[PDB]
Amino acid sequence: KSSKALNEAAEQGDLAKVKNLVQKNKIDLNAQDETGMTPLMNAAMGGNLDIVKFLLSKKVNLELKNNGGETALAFAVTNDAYDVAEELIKAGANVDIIVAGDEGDTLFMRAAQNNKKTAESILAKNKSLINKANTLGETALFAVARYGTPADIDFLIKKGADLKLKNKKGQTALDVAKEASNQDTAKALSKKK
Amino acid sequence: MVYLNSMCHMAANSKTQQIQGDDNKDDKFPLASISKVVTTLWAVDRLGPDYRFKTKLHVTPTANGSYDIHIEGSRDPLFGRNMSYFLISELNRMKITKIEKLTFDENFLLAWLAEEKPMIGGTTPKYDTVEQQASIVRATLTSSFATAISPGYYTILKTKAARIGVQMSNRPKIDVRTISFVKKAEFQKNEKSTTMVLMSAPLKTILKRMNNQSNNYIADNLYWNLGGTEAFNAYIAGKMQADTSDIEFHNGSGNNEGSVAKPVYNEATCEMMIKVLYSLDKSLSAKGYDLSDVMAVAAKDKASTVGSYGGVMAGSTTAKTGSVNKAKTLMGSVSTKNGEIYFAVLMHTDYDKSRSDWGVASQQIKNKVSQLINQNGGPKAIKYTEQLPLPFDKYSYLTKA
Repeated sequence: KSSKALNEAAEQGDLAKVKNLVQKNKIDLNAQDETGMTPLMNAAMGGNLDIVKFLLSKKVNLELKNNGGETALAFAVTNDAYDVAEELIKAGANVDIIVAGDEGDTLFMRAAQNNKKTAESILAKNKSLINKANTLGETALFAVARYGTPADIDFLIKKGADLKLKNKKGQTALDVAKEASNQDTAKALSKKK
Repeated sequence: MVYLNSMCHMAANSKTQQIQGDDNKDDKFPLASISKVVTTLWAVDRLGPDYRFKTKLHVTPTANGSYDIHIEGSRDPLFGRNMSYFLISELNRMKITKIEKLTFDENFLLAWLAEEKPMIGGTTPKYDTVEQQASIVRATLTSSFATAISPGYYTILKTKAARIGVQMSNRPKIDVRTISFVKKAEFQKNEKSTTMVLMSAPLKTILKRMNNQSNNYIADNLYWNLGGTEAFNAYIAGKMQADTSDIEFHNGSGNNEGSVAKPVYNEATCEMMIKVLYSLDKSLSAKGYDLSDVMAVAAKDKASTVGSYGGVMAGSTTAKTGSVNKAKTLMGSVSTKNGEIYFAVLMHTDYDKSRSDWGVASQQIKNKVSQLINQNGGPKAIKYTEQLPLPFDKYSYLTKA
């Protein structure tokens, strides 16, 4: 059975409260609540690194998923808890996962738009994720083409991004840059060889 | 489920000051912690960005080489562990190591974890009697202020302090025998006492820390200090000719003041958020400051909730986040090829049905702000160097009044 009190303390960043419930050890730390959450997911979503470290020391399962299909690592990345994300990746969390939303963005894609260090950590575990497409046929190059910078494009190219991919609408990354009125990435992508 | 409630924007230099956005820009929605930008404006207007909270210590020598000290509080809203460590370092610098009687009044607010989890994101304690507040301050003085200083937390602080030019003791230690509450109206300063002042960092710094962390404790205490909801309603009516239909606050932080059964959230219109940004910018500019002096800068303030706001926002965008059950929000300014543009994005979420909604909404917000930047010629880096906001600075040293 899940503990509502433990899950709340874990999200809120109350480590003392977490230690006072977990060491009493009436709680299965892998038990999931009514929306599929675990303590670890709560700690990750709340960016609570000390609590994540404490739960990792109890050898909790890293790969359980909530109703949105997200593991703790997905919660961390998507809530910009990149210190937590680094901790989870070093602890062996699967990086080949999908974050919530209609697009089915890869974890890598989400990190690529936002935190270079974690994007690099993901690729260090699986080089091919650079070109793994989402449900709509788009890679990180497409996301950065719309909403990123020429430097972001260069980062992705430096990591092996394929320039010729088309999404499920038949669009290239250059096509989507133009469509999103990103003059700087469109100019840059037009010239890439 | 995630969808937009409203988004609006306005160029800072607009001649008409017409706010652009959708048809819901004049409808109230939950703000979550973008509420803190409204509290920031109120504090900047009422106190000024250079205001310092002047905590006074009334110090009297005693027959045995110790001192009696009465703390005349200032309602400093960032007085916890780290300010206490600085105060202890300062007492030691003054050769004060033993305090016989330590007393304090009802304006001495002390919350050890003021800058730490879980107070950053928690329900700020609201003391409904002075006696309740004083009982808890006395307990914190006894169990934290007067006991062995954590070497790890102290050295982290001392290193930060040195980076901003502040000296601290290597081996801080105080002994306190008796601690008690003495109300301001009942305090009788000794003829032999000396009044020393411990000034906070300026308000802008306190605000920067609050808006980097999304610190509920700081925000709620500022709001209460300035008179709470009755005073806020009067302020905003006089400032904006606004009423309850435009903005309805119950606290300074934005978090839920009721239950999960019956929630009570600060709400306002997207238009009101733009007006708040315009007014805050105006008040700061009068003193030579920018929004980046009190609000976090995407990708530059690494120790903020926007430290990983990448893409075209990085280095161009000054913004405050918010997250509650039914909302994910962002407001601030973007610096573009075309100039400074104010924005606010109010999303709907159902975090209680699906905890993944915050992350989904967050990236949708980032993409909407990035689109706004794209449509104004791309980003322009603001002039900004990452700040290190502490509760004290080089003018906080204990000094005779």
